[PDB]
Amino acid sequence: GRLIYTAGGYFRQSLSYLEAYNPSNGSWLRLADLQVPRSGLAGCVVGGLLYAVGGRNNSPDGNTDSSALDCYNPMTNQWSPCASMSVPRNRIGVGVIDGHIYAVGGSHGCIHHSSVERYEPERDEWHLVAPMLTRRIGVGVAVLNRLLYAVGGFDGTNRLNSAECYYPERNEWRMITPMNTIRSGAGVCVLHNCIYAAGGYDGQDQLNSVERYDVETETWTFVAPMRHHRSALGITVHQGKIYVLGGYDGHTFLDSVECYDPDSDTWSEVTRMTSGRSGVGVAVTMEP
Ligand SMILES: CCC[C@@H]1CCCCN1C(=O)c1cccc(-c2cccc(-n3ncc(C(=O)O)c3[C@@H]3C[C@H]3c3cn(C)nn3)c2)c1
Ligand SMILES: [Cl-]
Repeated sequence: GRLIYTAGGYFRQSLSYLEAYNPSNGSWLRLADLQVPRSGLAGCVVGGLLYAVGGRNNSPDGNTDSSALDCYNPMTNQWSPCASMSVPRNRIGVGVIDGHIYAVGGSHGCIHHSSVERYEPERDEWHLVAPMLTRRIGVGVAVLNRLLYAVGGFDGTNRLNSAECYYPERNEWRMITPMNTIRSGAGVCVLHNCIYAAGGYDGQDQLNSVERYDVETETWTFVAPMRHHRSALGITVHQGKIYVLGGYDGHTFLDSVECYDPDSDTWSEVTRMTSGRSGVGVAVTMEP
């Protein structure tokens, strides 16, 4: 059985929680806290290990952007530090290709990064790769057919509908078709042949809309909207369904977890997180 792991997040201050949800029975398990509270991070998995990447510790005693990479082993219930990134990256996006972690964009104070770097677990080393064509924080990242996509975000001045693709063997970014909606702090994932962008902030409102990019047609199509408007949501895929976790709706730090069934084009409520929060990192791996 595989669990949906939610790491960190924000309610009043940045959080250290690691909790795991089991779709097979509705249960939540609280696991070992992150060593350092963080929101605006990303989660990913490589080799059955959960990684927490970037973020920011928003705390009453100071706000510190994170260049940290930390590894959680479900077999031991222990977090271990890895090599830090070249730069702090709050409101980060990440994607995994060929067992390597790409860290994309994010902020360091008023610096909005276009830079991108790649982590190799076997060497515990980060190396920079070609930068994006656009500065993006709150960037959605996903991987399809061993290509890396950076979707929407905030460039320092404007929220973006634009998106771009990284071609690893050319070390090159190229724009793709823009979304039909400006989205910053959306949830972005892959399902089947499509990149999905769910929710986010358009500069005026938190969004419930959802659209998907078919790489074969190079077009974006809206699907059913989520039941809750949400920015700074966590998103992942478990057994062919998209799950979205928490976020912010202009009013509440959501505990809502919803899931999308692509065959029925429907969202449904599945569970509540143990407490409302935004800016989590989420990924899926084996039970502890
Ligand atoms: C730190 C509290 C303030 C924060 C931002 C305003 C709404 C409340 N709050 C959060 O709950 C929160 C906390 C921690 C992290 C994140 C977090 C995570 C990942 C991406 C982003 N991100 N990257 C770009 C943008 C943007 O503004 O363009 C965003 C903000 C989410 C977008 C938003 C703005 N507003 C009014 N509502 N939503 C933010 C959020
Ligand atoms: Cl923040």
